[PDB]
Amino acid sequence: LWEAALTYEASKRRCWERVGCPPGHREEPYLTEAGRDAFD
Amino acid sequence: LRRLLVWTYDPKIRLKTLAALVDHCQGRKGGELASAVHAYTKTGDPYMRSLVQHILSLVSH
Amino acid sequence: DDDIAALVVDNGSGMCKAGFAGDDAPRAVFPSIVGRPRKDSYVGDEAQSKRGILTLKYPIEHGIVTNWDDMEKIWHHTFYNELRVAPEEHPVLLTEAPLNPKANREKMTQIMFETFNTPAMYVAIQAVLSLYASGRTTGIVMDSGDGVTHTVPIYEGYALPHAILRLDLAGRDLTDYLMKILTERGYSFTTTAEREIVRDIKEKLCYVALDFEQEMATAASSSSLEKSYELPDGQVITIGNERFRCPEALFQPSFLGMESCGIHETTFNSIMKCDVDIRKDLYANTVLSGGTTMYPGIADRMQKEITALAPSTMKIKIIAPPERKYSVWIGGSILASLSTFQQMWISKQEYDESGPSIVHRKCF
Amino acid sequence: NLNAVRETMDVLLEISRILNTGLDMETLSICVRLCEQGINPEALSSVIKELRKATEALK
Amino acid sequence: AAAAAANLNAVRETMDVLLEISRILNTGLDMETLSICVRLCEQGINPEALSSVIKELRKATEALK
Amino acid sequence: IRRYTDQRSLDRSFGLVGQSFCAALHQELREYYRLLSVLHSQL
Amino acid sequence: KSPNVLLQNLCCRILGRSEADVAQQFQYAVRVIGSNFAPTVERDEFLVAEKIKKELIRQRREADAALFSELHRKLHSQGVLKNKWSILYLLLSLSEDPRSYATLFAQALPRDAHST
Amino acid sequence: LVHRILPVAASYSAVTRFIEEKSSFEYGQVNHALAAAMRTLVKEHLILVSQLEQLHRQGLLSLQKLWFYIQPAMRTMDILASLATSVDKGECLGGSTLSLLHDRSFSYTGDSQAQELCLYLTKAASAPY
Amino acid sequence: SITQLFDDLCEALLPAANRKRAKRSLKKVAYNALFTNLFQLPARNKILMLSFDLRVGGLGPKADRLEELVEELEAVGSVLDLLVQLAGSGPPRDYFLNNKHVGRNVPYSGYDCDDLSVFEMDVQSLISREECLCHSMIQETLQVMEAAPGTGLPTVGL
Repeated sequence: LWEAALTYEASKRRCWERVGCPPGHREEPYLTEAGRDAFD
Repeated sequence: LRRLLVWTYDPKIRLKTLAALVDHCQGRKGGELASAVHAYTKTGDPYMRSLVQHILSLVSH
Repeated sequence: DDDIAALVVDNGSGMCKAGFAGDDAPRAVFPSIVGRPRKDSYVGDEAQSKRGILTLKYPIEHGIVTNWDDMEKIWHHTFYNELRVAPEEHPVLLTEAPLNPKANREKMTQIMFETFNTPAMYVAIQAVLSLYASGRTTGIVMDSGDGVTHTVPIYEGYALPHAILRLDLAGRDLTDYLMKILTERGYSFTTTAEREIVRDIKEKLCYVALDFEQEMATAASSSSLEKSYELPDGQVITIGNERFRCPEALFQPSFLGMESCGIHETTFNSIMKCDVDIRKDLYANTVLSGGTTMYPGIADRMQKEITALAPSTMKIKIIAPPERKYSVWIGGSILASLSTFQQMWISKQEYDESGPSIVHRKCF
Repeated sequence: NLNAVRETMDVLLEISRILNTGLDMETLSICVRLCEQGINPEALSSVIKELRKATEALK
Repeated sequence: AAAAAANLNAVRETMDVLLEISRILNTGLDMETLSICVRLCEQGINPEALSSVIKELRKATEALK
Repeated sequence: IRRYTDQRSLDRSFGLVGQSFCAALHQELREYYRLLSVLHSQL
Repeated sequence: KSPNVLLQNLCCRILGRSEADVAQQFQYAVRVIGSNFAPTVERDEFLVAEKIKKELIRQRREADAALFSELHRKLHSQGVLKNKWSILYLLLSLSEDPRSYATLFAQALPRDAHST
Repeated sequence: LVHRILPVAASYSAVTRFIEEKSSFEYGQVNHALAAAMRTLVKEHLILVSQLEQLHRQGLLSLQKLWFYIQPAMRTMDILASLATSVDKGECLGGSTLSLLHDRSFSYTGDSQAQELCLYLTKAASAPY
Repeated sequence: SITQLFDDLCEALLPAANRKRAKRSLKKVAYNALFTNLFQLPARNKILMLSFDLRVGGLGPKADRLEELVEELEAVGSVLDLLVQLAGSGPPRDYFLNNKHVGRNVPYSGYDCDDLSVFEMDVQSLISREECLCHSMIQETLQVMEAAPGTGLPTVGL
């Protein structure tokens, strides 16, 4: 169950400032480049 | 343990066997030692029998 | 008690069984004969003994209700002689033969509320109820009693009606065929009372052969089925060969002259029309049932034909009850004890508010 | 076979004792006769525990 | 959360360093077998005892192959 | 009882069925000292 | 999960067979793992690092020992493991050639000087 | 009460001397195995008194409890000491003290305390024979 | 019938000392729980899975006996299938292990001090049990000797 969950792919969007494990958590997206819901 | 007698009961079974094995044998070499270990494995208590059965595996190598 | 006691009235084809739930054996057993002049309000033994100025009439004779006035009469004599209880303090479970129709059910609740005045009620399929007494709620049930016969497949706690196979076989057909063979073999006999006595002899004493071939050869070499019977009146009836042809008619059904399938053919076609994916799950508990256990030797022929029926890749696992003669009564009595069965139990309020037709919807 | 089913009844006792089941000899005989009909045993495991609860409900 | 994914990431990195150590010795075991052998030793188990079954079963998957 | 079950358990002319009767009495008397010990601790 | 079914998963991993096709091997498995559900010795993770070194030099695969010297640091650097002795001792126990004596070389601490 | 507890000590030391004496080479193979099966039962006497001492050190022993503890094991020692005095008195060695054991095993058939004792000693003594 | 054997199950599990109204209610209890599961791997493998936890908790010969009996009962399948479901809710010297004085050519291993110490614990559990009896016999009676009078006897109710 734990090892079954283990086999996944970890995200990119690496950060320079994280030296202790930087996989990725999105350093604040752009306003237009989240469209079709931000638009309305 | 009655002054530790539980642990000191299987002792004085090896030691008492070798009380005679380390007195009878002094300077022996050759087959007179293989005749000096052929009456100390002849015992009814299987402890001394198995201890001298272990010495005789060495000496007959 | 802490809640009002449930009552069960089982209107069977040969006899009527009434009583209170809380017992395994019925409180009263009467015959189902209703005397109508050729007493004038009494249903039971006294009508049967006074049948010389009263003509014959049965409310349930086929195995289901084929006379409604007559059923209301036996229901009224059930309320007064068999019970005389306070009816509004007794919810009643009725039981009829497998698969009650909707209009029959509407007529049933319609008269159950007027002749009896029930506070709440239940109406039930028979073979499922009998299976619930055999200790399972899935399986295939060959219910052949004194009335109608069905091979009912049931899975998911209620019967699968697309493969339910109704088969015309009854105790009516049995007594008529007994008259036919007893007058055909050569004997002076037309009277009704010895017909009942010899029918009891065929029900208890007569042998249901395990196969045709083996018993044919045994009786052909020297008749080993031969047995004498000595009544209090001094009846003398004997030969093994007449006893060998009497229950022979269900091995191959065209032996009598009737057209409907035999036991192996009906149970094979019933288990064939039920789905393959639940077939082996259903076959892990196949049951024997019905009033024909009056002689326990029809079970042997049944389990031999059932092990011949299914392929050898899943073996027989048949439950053979060491009693199934009171099967319908114990079905009712085990069913009504449960607390969850009370949620399918319909009251009088809904029956007044949305018509009688909701007794088909809530109770099914 | 009557020789064999007494010995298998006796060996059947020990594995009911060492598995720490509630059964003694009498209840073992009742349960072996009950499983012989064809009942699923995983269902019987619940009715025995419910009887042993509601027995203690009286006392 | 984030710490509920950081741990599942933090064991994947170690499992792949262990997988590198597993392949440079080039034992015939793979990652799926390794997932059992890691789980067994967290509960505690004798490595001389698991080596006995594995040294039996790898010569038993050739007599029954 | 204490005197009798010791004397007849070294007597052999009292039989070997008598030594078994005495063997039962020995098991019962040991339970009596359980009673005497529970009383003894509370003193 | 639970250990007993986990060993059955191991038996279905190495053998190609399923768990409803073999029962003698699982019986042999409960025979051997049983009463040895913990190390019978004391851990020396330093020595078992040295034994992979002493093994890879013995094969003259001396570059992968210096590679292990950095992988062991990664093992310490992450630190999600509290049993680093068990798996590495096991991996050393299952040793296979990528392609002598240890009776004088030191063995694991046996606890013959302590009442177990 | 000390008088009543004293028989097992006299039924200890007499047993223990016989173990040293009839285990040496000059009394034959069977007497060694007989004494080697009695030394096992000496060991458990030591076993019991050590645990009673551990209870006594924690302020948890009285004479009543101790007497009640020692009553089953006094019977064992009595049977063993009677056998040892019987082996020594007749100057028995070899099969003359398997005849004695054959008789004593049949003698106790209303006990099962002393019968299993002698029967274990017969099974032990017939192994050199 | 099969529903009659369920009455005999109620008869064994409840002895008699009222006692004619409790048995029908227990018969209801026997019927009401059977059909809830019916609305909603081999057999000996689970025996091995339960022998494993025995060996984890020590006690070798018991696991060696449990495996010994199913091996000869396969050399009744539905009744052991009930015992694995009823497990753990019911009621539950030797001189050839650490005594090397008996045998024939006894194994040579030097000495012992590490199982001979768990040969006193084999008696220490008995010594700890037979004192708990006398703790539970002095307690049941000090619950009678000390109370306000007649609150354990119904004689005040007469």
